Amino acid sequence: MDKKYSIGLDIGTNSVGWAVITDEYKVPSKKFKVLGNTDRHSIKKNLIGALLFDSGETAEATRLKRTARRRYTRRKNRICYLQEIFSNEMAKVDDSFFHRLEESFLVEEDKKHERHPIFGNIVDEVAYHEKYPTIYHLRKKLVDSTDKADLRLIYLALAHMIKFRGHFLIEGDLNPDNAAKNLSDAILLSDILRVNTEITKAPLSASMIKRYDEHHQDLTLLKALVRQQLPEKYKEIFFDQSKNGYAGYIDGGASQEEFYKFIKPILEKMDGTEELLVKLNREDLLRKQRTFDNGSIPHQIHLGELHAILRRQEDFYPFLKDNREKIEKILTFRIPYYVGPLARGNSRFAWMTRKSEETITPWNFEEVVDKGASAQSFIERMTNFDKNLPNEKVLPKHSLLYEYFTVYNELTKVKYVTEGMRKPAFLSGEQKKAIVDLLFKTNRKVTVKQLKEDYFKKIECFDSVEISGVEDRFNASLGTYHDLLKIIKDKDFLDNEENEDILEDIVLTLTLFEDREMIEERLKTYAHLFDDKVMKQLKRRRYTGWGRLSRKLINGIRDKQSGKTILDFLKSDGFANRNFMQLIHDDSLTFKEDIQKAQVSGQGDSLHEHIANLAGSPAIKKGILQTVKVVDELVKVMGRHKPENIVIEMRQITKHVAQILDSRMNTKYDENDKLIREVKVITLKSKLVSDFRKDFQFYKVREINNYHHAHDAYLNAVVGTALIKGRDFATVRKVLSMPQVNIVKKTEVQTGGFSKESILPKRNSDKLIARKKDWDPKKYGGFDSPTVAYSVLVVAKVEKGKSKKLKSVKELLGITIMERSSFEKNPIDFLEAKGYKEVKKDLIIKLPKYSLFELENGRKRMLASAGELQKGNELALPSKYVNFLYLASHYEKLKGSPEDNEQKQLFVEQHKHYLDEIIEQISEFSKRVILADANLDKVLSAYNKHRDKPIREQAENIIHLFTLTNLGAPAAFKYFDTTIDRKRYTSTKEVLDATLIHQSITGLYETRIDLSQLGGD
DNA sequence: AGCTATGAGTGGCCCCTGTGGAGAGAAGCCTGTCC
DNA sequence: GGGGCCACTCATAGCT
RNA sequence: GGACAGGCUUCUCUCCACAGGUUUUAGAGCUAGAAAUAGCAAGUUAAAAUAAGGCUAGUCCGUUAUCAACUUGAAAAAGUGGCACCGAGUCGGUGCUU
Repeated sequence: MDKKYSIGLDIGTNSVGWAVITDEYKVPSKKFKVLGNTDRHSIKKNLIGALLFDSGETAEATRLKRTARRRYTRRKNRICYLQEIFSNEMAKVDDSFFHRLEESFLVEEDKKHERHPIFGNIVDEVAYHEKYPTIYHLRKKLVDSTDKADLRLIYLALAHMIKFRGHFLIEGDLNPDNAAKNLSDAILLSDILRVNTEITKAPLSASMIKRYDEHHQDLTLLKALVRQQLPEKYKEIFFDQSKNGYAGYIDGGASQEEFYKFIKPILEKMDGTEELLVKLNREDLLRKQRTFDNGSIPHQIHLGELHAILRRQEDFYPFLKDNREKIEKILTFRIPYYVGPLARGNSRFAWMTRKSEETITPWNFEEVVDKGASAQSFIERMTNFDKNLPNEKVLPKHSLLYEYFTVYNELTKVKYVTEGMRKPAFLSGEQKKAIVDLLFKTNRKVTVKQLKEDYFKKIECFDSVEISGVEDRFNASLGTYHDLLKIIKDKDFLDNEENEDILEDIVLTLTLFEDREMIEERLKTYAHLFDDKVMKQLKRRRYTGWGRLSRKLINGIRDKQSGKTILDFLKSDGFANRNFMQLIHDDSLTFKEDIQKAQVSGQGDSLHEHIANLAGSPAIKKGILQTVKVVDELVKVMGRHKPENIVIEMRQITKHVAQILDSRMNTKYDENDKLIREVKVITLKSKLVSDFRKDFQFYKVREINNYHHAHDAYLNAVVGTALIKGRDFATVRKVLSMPQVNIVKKTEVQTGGFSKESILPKRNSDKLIARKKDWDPKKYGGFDSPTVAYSVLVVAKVEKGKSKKLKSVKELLGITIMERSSFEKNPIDFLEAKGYKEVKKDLIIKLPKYSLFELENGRKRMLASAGELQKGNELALPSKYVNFLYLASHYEKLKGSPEDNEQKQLFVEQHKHYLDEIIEQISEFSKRVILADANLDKVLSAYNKHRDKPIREQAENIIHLFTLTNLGAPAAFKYFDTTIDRKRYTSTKEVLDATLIHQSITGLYETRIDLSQLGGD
């Protein structure tokens, strides 16, 4: 006999509750086989549980970092282009200059050439640094001086300008000397560059030099004043790097804001600090040259300085004169946003169409990359396909055909009432055409009043007309038709159906592109039909937005019997006058049959595909996938007999989950090709279950344990079955008080960044990771704290001691994400590289994160990483304590009748002895499985100290207390005024003799491996 | 004894950031018309 | 939020 | 229940750029003192890297999603675990089939 049963589900962002109920609301318990090498061959478990997993993440960070990588690569490419241009002449002046620049990061020992990068001799380096303290002095010198300068300094200036060329937020050419545009540019440049009194061709360099000079003067003044009045604080301000003083502001990591915050109170304590304080209020005291404000500098200033240098120094160096435009274009060029990556087919993010297989360089970008086709592909891929015809692209919203479709569809259901007419009548096709020609082609917006006054009253000679279905105006508007009539000024050209394709292409071109040059290029094909004025006016009009119906759907598909399209039927359909919905749903026409052919159901469709097609944050998609797998495994458990009812609650996403479950469950088709719905998919709202809990006193407290998800799923199923359909309440209370609930933490292999992104200074440690292959961390520093992908149990021998003696060992080794590929390629070589010898390959066990181990007395631990464990046991608290805690916590916030509130208050007051019982149970559970003796003693002392506090405060602080025994990583908590630090389990040796547990997604199937029998001494 | 080492434990600190431009879409609030 | 890392102090196992 | 149009908000995905931050090196520290150290001078900039690197050699790609165990599979993927009753502190006991 097949036992009828129903499955309840609770879907969240982090958990998926599942419960199996029979027709009598009982939860059956079955005896399951256990595999492995342990003696426990059979375990009895209840059919209720919850699944827990880490939340899914969005793709934002990956996109940001990928874009950053591309920017860095292209900047390096610009530098390489400049060096390639200069190489031939730099060979004659100083051959090894570029090698010195390239290897400057290395220490003195590892450098191949002389250590000084610029000149290679100390006297010239010192002279250069004295004459040009900052690069801006060199830039101004090269801008103004007419003397022949050393080519190396010219390269330094040009590279400095190219590498930091500035933003591109302003198009066109900008006048640095600043109609109303001149003033708008002048106030704009006022903040960018401040005060250029003496005439200088390069203003930015002059401003930076002014800032440096003011910095020097103010620093000298501050030193003098501090030394005169406050001798004791001189060392603190100018020597101590760990403070926020000037020493920390320059040689330390202190920011400008912190430096000002520290220095302001001291300045007020000294005399003669009026100017310094005024500057400090302006954020201009002792300011650096390289600050975060420079983000507002337009690239035109740098371009002007570059051009000035190239003009000044061209007479001495012939190669600069020939390559001036190349150097300028290196700075000015960027890849247009619609072009995308310049990938050669081998990138999934690419859409560029390349004309010739040459290498794309800034000097020949125009000749190689098809810009117009690239823009078309950029704007076409994102647009949604037509639902009725999945293989056809949708039309633009402002397309003429779309507007005609809307007008004819709206006029289809218009009813008019005249004198002598017993019933409202539909407008005929001739009437619709006449109305369109008279008003819709003459008025941008046509109102019901205008229609009645103009067409019925004047043409049809009807004095009184009543119209239904349209409210004071028609929504459809022929705005595009009016715009084209205004521009082209040819009514016959617009009214000719032979010109439909040309107008459609013109509208599509206007919608697709936003650069005027591309629009001009594509419209050039139709320049023979229009004059120059019409052509230029067309290039100015722009439309935005896309429609929902394709051209093939409206005017492309033709009925086999009649030959009319949907648009044609809307124009005239006889007495039927069927709208778009009726036309597509009419069985008498081939339209319905063609549409039914058009939809294709997924034949062997992958579930992940349809889930990815859904809309929403990826976390809910992960939850949906987990829910579906849970349902599949539950069906597998019950003998593959599909359940009668499925109740879910979480609303389009919920309906999508419902459709997925319906499609997977109900598949058999009857003799009439109709779906045989053996399984009913049910959607409920959590308000019903919440009211059910509040009415029948099934209170839940989320801070106690994780059983609440399973209880919510069980209540969902019970409520759904009861609604759609003493003993029942007793059964419910028995079920909700069960101690055994299957909680499973989904094991996941960690992925992501290799380690933390902060680069740390050099230090004698073996835990620093090199930034490059040849960069020893003891000399150059590097990254730290790699994230372990997964741990592997290793049984081998290690040479220990100074004598290098072989000792048999058994320990957990953590594989970092960086080494995952190398380890999976050949585990033996990787293990040998770490010093392990005589490795037994068959004993390598893959242990992902949150692997569950069992210990004595039922104590359980989950493997958080190679060196830290997490609590793995759930506290089973009797329901009466949960109810008392809920009632006491909301003691002053109960929402109900006064009699019920008084009854709850009395019940709280009478059972005050429950507090000591709760404390005792917490202590017993902690002593059994937590082993937090010091923290437990602190908790007990704090409870004893505050034993006279009001009941509500006691309950509120006790609710916080269950953080100690909660599943997962330990967390700190506050109990009254005393703070308890977290107890971390920083040793993994105890699990080397534990019983490893492998659990299926529901936890019903187990495979227990006892590691104590592996790798004995 | 006399000395060494080491691992084990405990307490505390640490974690890359700021912005601009272009486009495409759904989903949730309301109205109107329909199936 | 939670794992990694370091300074510090201690017991215990190891070697002489 | 779904579709179309109109008014508002939020979120999801892709591309182009910018400014910082961090790391090492270069910017001859001086004096007295064996040294510890004490005094004085100076401080604002620059080069390179910015996930190790990969082959498909591109001015491309590298942090999203997916993953209990055993057998078959490159992978996707497929296959593998008796029933009922009485009880309940992480599940136990009993009876039948086999």
